Amino acid sequence: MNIFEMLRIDEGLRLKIYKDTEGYYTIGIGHLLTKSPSLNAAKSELDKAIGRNTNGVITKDEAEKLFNQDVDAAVRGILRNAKLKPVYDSLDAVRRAALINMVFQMGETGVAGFTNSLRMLQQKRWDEAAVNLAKSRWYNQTPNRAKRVITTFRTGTWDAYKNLCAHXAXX
Amino acid sequence: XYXXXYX
Ligand SMILES: *[C@@H]1O[C@H](CO)[C@@H](O)[C@H](O)[C@H]1NC(=O)CCCCCCC(C)C
Ligand SMILES: *[C@@H]1O[C@H](CO)[C@@H](O)[C@H](O)[C@H]1NC(C)=O
Ligand SMILES: *[C@H]1O[C@H](CO)[C@@H](O)[C@H](O)[C@@H]1O
Ligand SMILES: [Cl-]
Repeated sequence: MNIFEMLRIDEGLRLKIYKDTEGYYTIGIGHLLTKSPSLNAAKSELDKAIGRNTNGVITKDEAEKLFNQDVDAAVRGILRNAKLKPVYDSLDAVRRAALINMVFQMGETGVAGFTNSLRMLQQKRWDEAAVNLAKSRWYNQTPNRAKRVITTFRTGTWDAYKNLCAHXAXX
Repeated sequence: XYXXXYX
């Protein structure tokens, strides 16, 4: 598998505008539309992004398009950052996806704040990395996700994402 | 359905 499939497991999906739990209007695979509390503003942003009158509803293709751009944008954030880029460069492709995941979640600045863990990853110290990453606020607030990402860093394998089953809670 | 999730 790869980063795209990985983030699809960790992010979920909406084809219609949704006010998420942090009080943001959102759509697609974790695509932020606006911090504004106005649904109309969310719609304006969405309509401008897609190039049509959506009324807050988009197709899978449109969701996938926003997704591909958001993944590229996370890579650009990595490469622009003095702390993240070297690490990214040193990593194999499996562990790179784990890092894109984190940035996609919390932004380059947030990920660049994991100073020691980033150092351990550069230095190929995989178990110490994992232990250190698990000490974070990130890990306390989104543990199911953080465990999978951390495991991927630890092993360099896709094991944490293999053989997962859905349990409803949508459709 | 037609919307996603997960809730
Ligand atoms: C949706 O969840 C259902 C309940 O768990 C599953 O039975 C079903 O397989 C799931 N379907 C899909 O994956 C629909 C295709 C959506 C693909 C969009 C991906 C792009 C990258 C936006
Ligand atoms: C979606 O909901 C199910 C069941 O509540 C859960 O297994 C899964 O982790 C959720 N996915 C996301 C991306 O939150
Ligand atoms: C699942 O349920 C939630 C809460 O009712 C909705 O917000 C969502 O649109 C979907 O219907
Ligand atoms: Cl950018």
